[PDB]
Amino acid sequence: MLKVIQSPGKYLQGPDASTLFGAYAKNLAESFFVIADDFVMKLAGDKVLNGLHSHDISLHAERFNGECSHVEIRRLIAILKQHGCRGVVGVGGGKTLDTAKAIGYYQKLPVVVIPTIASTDAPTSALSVIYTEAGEFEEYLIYPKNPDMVVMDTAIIAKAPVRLLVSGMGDALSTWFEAKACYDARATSMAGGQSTEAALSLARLCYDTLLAEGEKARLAAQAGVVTDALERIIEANTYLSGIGFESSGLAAAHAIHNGFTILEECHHLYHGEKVAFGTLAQLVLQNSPMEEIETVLGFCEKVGLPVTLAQMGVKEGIDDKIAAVAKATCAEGETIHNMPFAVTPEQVHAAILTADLLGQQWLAR
Amino acid sequence: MLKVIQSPGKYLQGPDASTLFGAYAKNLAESFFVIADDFVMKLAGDKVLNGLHSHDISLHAERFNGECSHVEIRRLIAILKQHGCRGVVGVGGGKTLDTAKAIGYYQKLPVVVIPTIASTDAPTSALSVIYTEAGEFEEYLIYPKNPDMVVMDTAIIAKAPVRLLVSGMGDALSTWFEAKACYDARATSMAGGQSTEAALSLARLCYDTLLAEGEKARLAAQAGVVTDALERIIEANTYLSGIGFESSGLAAAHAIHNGFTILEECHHLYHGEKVAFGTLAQLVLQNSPMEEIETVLGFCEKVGLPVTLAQMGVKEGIDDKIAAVAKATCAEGETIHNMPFAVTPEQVHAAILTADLLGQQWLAR
Amino acid sequence: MLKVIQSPGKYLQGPDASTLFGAYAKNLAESFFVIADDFVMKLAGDKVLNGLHSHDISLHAERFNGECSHVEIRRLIAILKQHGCRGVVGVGGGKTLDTAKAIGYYQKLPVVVIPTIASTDAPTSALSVIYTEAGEFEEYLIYPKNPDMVVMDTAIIAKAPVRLLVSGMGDALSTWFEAKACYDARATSMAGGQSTEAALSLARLCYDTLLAEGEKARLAAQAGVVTDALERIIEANTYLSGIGFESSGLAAAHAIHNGFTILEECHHLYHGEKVAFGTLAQLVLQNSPMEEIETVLGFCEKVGLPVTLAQMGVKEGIDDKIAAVAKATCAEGETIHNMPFAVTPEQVHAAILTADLLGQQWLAR
Amino acid sequence: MLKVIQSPGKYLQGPDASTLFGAYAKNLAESFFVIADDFVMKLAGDKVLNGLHSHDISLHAERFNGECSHVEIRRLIAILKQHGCRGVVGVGGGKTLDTAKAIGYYQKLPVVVIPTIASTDAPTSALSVIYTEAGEFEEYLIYPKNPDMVVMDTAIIAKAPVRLLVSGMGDALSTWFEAKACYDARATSMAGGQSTEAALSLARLCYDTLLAEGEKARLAAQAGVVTDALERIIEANTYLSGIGFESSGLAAAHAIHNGFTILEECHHLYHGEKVAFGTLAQLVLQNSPMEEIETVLGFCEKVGLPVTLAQMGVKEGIDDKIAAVAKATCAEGETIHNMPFAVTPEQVHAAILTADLLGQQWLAR
Amino acid sequence: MLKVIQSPGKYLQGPDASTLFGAYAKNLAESFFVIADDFVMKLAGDKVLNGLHSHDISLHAERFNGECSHVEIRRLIAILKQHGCRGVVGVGGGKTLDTAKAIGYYQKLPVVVIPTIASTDAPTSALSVIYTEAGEFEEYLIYPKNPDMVVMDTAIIAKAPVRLLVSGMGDALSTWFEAKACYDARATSMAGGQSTEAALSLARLCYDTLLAEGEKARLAAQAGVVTDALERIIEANTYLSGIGFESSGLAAAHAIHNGFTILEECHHLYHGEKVAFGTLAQLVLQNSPMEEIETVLGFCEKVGLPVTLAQMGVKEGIDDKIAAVAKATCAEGETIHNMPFAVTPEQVHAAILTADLLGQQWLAR
Ligand SMILES: [Zn+2]
Ligand SMILES: [Zn+2]
Ligand SMILES: [Zn+2]
Ligand SMILES: [Zn+2]
Ligand SMILES: [Zn+2]
Repeated sequence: MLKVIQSPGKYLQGPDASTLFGAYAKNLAESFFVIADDFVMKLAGDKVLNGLHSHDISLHAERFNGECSHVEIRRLIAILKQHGCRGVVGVGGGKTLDTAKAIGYYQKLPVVVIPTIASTDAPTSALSVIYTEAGEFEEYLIYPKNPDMVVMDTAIIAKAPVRLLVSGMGDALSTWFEAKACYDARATSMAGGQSTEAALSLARLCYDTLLAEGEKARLAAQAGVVTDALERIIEANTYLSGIGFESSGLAAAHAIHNGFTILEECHHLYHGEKVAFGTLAQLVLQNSPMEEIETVLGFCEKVGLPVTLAQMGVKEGIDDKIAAVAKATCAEGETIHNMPFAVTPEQVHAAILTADLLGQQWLAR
Repeated sequence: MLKVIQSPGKYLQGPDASTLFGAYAKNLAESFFVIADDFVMKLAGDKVLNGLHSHDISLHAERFNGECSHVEIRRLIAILKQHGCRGVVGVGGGKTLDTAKAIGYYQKLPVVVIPTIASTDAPTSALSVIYTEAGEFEEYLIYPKNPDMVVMDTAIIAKAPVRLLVSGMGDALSTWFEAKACYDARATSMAGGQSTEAALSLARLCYDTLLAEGEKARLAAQAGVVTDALERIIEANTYLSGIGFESSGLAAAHAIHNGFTILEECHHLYHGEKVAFGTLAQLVLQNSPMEEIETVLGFCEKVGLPVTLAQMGVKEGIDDKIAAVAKATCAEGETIHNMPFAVTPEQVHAAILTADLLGQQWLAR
Repeated sequence: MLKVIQSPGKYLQGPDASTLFGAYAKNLAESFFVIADDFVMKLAGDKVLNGLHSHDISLHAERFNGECSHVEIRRLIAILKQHGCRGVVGVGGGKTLDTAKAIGYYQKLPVVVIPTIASTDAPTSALSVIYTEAGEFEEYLIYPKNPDMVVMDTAIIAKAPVRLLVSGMGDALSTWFEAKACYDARATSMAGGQSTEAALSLARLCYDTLLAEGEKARLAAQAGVVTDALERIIEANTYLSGIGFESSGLAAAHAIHNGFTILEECHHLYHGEKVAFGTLAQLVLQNSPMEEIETVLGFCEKVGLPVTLAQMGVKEGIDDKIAAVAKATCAEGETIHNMPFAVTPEQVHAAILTADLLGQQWLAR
Repeated sequence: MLKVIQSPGKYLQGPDASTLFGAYAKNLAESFFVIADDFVMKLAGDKVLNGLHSHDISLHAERFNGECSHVEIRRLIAILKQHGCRGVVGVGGGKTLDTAKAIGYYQKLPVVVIPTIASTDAPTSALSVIYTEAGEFEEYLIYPKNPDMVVMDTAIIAKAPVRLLVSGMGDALSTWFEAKACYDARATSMAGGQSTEAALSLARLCYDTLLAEGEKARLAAQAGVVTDALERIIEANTYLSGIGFESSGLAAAHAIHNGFTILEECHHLYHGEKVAFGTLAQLVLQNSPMEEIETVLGFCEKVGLPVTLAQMGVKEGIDDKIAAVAKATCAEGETIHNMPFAVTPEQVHAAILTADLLGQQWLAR
Repeated sequence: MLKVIQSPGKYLQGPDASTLFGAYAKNLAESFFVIADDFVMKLAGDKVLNGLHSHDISLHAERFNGECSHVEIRRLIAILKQHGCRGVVGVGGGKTLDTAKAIGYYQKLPVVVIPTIASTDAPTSALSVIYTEAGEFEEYLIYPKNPDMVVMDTAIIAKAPVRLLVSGMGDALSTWFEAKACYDARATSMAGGQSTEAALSLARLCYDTLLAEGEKARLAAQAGVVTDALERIIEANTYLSGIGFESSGLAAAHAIHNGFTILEECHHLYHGEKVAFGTLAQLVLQNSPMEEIETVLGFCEKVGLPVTLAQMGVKEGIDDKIAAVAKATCAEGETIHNMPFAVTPEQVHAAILTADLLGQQWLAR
């Protein structure tokens, strides 16, 4: 088999990156179609447009309705065509960025993504999560190409609610364990082959960076301020975790996250918070040693990530609900079959319940 | 002298093992005489019979009265003869399994033992503990042959009361210390010679597995569920501890257990719980270092095993009762004379009292 | 998803074990059919018969023609039937012992094997290598049952040519690496399921024992004498390696050994010598680190095992011959498909040639 | 300079040693003059006499008035002469044993000392502490010869009040630090020269034994019972500490002990308890590292030895009283001048006050 | 079950110790009977007499005939009686010192031993090796009492042939291994009981001192000069090894030494040289790890001690001669039965031959 790794063409990160990226963007296209929701358009949109203008780039800004749907994509494409813009910029959260990727794909245009929050590792991926207009999940669009640019303005990201950065560390904490499980399993990644050592090494660096820098970063983020620990964690959360999942692989943790979406009590939790618990379930599943379980429990408690079912809103009917979560986890096509051993709905149910009891004892010690 | 190790022919372990063992059983005999108490016959008996039938094996199931006595053996043998069954299956607890071994021995038939609980290391041994009909101990029957098969259905074992699995870890915790004491003493085992390195290595693996996996297993067992930590502990409790005691040796811990049976206050405690304290007494007896005493104390407290006389129901008249326990420990034929130094009833009394004080201080720290 | 481990009922080892095993044999049967070639019958046959007689066991000794063939089995069975003997004893090398196993299987009788040489790990297995009368390989007979007894007289084994004990260490050196490769691959063993920790632990102990004791044992064996290092190595070579391969698994090393039997220049080499080189090829195949390659190279050179193609008699036409060896290694049903990654005839050819170059450089340093 | 080490001829230790030492005593003399106070004469005197009689040794037992004075020595000598006894046995505490040494010295007779308590390291020394009849210290008599026998019956010693054994560990804890300070200083010992490595090594073993065995011993002593930890601590307290101080050297700790005898508030404390604090003062004096101070503080707190002035009864007028203790410590002839650096009454005052503050903080943490 | 340690009253060591010991000797007796051979009487006798005279001690010097025989003892006693001397001094080698001990024993007098060579650990022991007038071994006289003084003049010892100091290190190298083997075996020592930790600790210090200081000392001894490495080795060779063997125990090494005295080819070797090889045989016998065998081989080669039979003069008829040496080693009453396992003449033969092969390979590497 071939080893494959993919990457966005360029990844930029630092103070004022949203006003400094024009130099590199100029070489991608002579004009850009910029999208954002109204909140983000007023916060960072006006600065981005002024900066792109200062490098002699023609722009048309347009409002995003808040959902990454096929209808919304086609509506914005129609406006893009009318103006004849040669690139696409997305500014804001996950749904905005994913819509910018789709527009770039269908129009064969270069894509710039400018996350204003560091809460997922989606920004670097050649992936969009497609929703209906009502907000229910529909499908995944996997693209041949990653975004041409990823721009992380850490002055803007620092001022976002601390909870979002913590959810980002929860999403990133899973990367080493799922990557390493795919590596041991010889499981294919989204890149299309086995893992390179490069991708797996960055998966591991992600994890060591969270342990080294996670707490120093969270406190800087709490204050609303930019330190080099936050810079390291933003890179961990975005570039290291992003290359890690796409080119090394997903496994149990993210399958269990998808299993938990069937319970409405978990809908108040962010993507990465559920993944943090799912990682803990994966550790019990692959029988990681106790001091490894304790470092992850210790990390999660310290930063504010859920280590028990109760912290995820599941308080009643546990046996039946976890059985249902376990079945949906092991559904055909799910990433849990990338584990290097046999997984059954019984053994995922087992892992989730034991993980919960490990987290209860830990919080009560 | 010769080095000797003995083993059951085959040891099977996993989910649904009680319905999957027919493939291997078919080669031992064309028909089987299956025994169990009424509780166990309804819980796991009907599945075992259906599974054996599916591999074309003729069966007659018969009720076990609950005591491993000579009278009960002879009653069941008489029924076995009437049906002409070519093998014996025991399903259930210690007394049921030991009766199946005796029947197999006296009739020269192959034996299958199917423990539904993982609370002792007896299942693999060529040993039966014989009782009177009233329930008083009578003698030990040591056989030339181990059971031909040992089948551990971990889905059934997981659902047993957690206390039984913990008592099993208490019985297993003694194996390394008594094995190693017989090895140092050059003391003969039940196998009939000195210890092989194989048997001693498995004795040590038993101990390291308890420390590594014991807590993760207990919580899975608490939830009623099967994890790979429980699988490791069930193997530790059954195969590793079983080969360990029979082919490496018993020593102080089990002699002290036998010493404690003279006190009626200890009759509510299970075999392995008393052995856990007896192991602690052996550590003080052989003067193991403090951090070794602390790892065992720490293990016992954490899982729920007695580290003090009070936790074993001995609250009054301590000096006189421990003196009597000390005398009965050093009785002729007891395994404490396998220690690599001189033991007297005074020095066992000493060890028990000091161990108690070590456990009090530990629980109060 | 069952874990399985199998074992011979009893394994005996020490000085004069061939004259002391009657105590345990008496409980298996009241009479024994003893087989050996003429060389072995005069060396150790007369002592074995006198010892069995001293424990009141009836015997008939019969001559073995030197080949483990279906014809030879049926000839000896016919004589066994005429005398009405209730057990089978084999004394001597691999072909004698394997014929005793077959006789025991087809007649449903207990089996005692008494290896006079410690050159393979076959003695404990439920396996016979069947040959034609001319000496060409025909098939494998895998039995449900292991030998009931394995008796290792280390006074007799010590006096055998040193080369045979060294070939035994070469066969045993492969056990950890193939076991561990099956464990990582989740590959089924001859026992019939996944590996227990017991079997894998003994596989590892085999390897550590060779490194610790291998040189001290070889020199004792050179002198013709019994030390406790030789006792440890005889156990490593027989019990530890035997449980290791049968219940943990075979993989690349033994498949490559089978690949080399197509070259007539290798026919002068013993089983375990070819396995030692095959293990080296497996290390390059699974990309073990250099320090691990160097410990194995260092061990092999020191004891006298081949680390280069030239030491195995392959001097000319290397590219074509190794290509043919590589194809036969990857034949359907071979144990190389138990590796935890994709193996092709190209990558086995690659590994063998690189291993050869590693061994040349090592010998010339 | 010469290196010198001295020792008692024989040191005996174990259960029932006071009734088993007759075999060795028989070779020293054909008759013995035995002394003890009335309490000790009834407790252990009658057994000792019966045991000496059983090895055919003539005896006269005589009462000791309780003080090691010149008057008492001369009174007992006069009675010894009247009976014509050829040896001397002392049974009991320090003052009894020291009087037996003096009698042996002045009469040129062999000496046996039988400590019934393990609270000082005096028993092995060629030293007697001479008092007036009223109980005030008078002088030291240093002898050319050590006791010919030292007999430690650990069954009798175990039953003594726990506080005495703890005071013995306090006296012994000083041995390594004062020995090592004399070794570094090249200071002469009572043996008469520099330290041998033997004596210094035993000084160090004393210290490591207290840390390893001190707590296990104290609890056995609390219960009134004999374990091998108590045996190790009795040897540490008596033989290891005894050879340590006499043949390696005393230094600051014991000088400070002598300094504290000027304060009447300290008269309720035993010799070794004051030495334990004096050792702590020596650590601050020689500027031992913090983790060394913490291991000694930790040891002292755990066993029950004073780490503060208040625990020694000094609660008021601290500055003036410690100044007076500091002057008396640095008096001409004191062992503090064996330190490897300049000591002044100011720097001993300093050390004592800082040590006190280290002990307060430690107890309050 | 008593622990016993014995010692000489005082041990002196340093430059000019033979002229400085009078201070301590004066307190033992008012006059001394001094013995030495003519060589030693002229070398160091005249200085010793002048020094004893300077402390006002009356002396009569008398010539020693060179053999420690009953006849020689009785001849010198008769002269001692005529002069009425109150003590005994021996100056010179082993036979002189042992005769001084016997004279002191039979006359009930104090003993001073002044070894002019550091080649054995006999000087401190309560032991004399008795010979016939012709020089054949007769018996051992074990005394109740050790020498009252042991005086080591390191200026005199330094000038002795280097070979003698090296033989002393060979005798001392065995002490830890035989002591530790008696400790593990719970074997009684010459002191009369089990080992104290003191005696075993000094046994170990002996061994660590040889490895640390042995080479630096040998070169100083080669030059004829006194360094502190030589002082450490003289103490190791005399005090540490002496307390080690007498109060901890002898085992295989010294039994094998006694076994080798039956071969006339070994009569040119000194006591300790044969013990060095015997220690190597003990390592193979107890199966010490390879790295430990290599440190001892490395030490022996470096200093000049035999590691092969050929270096001990055994070149021909090896099998038969080593068999005879093996039988005489295992004779009833020999110290090899203090090993913690079964020893047979076959397994000592085995160990000696394998040790030889280990030493050949080592010298040829
Ligand atoms: Zn994610
Ligand atoms: Zn048990
Ligand atoms: Zn093989
Ligand atoms: Zn003191
Ligand atoms: Zn010696």
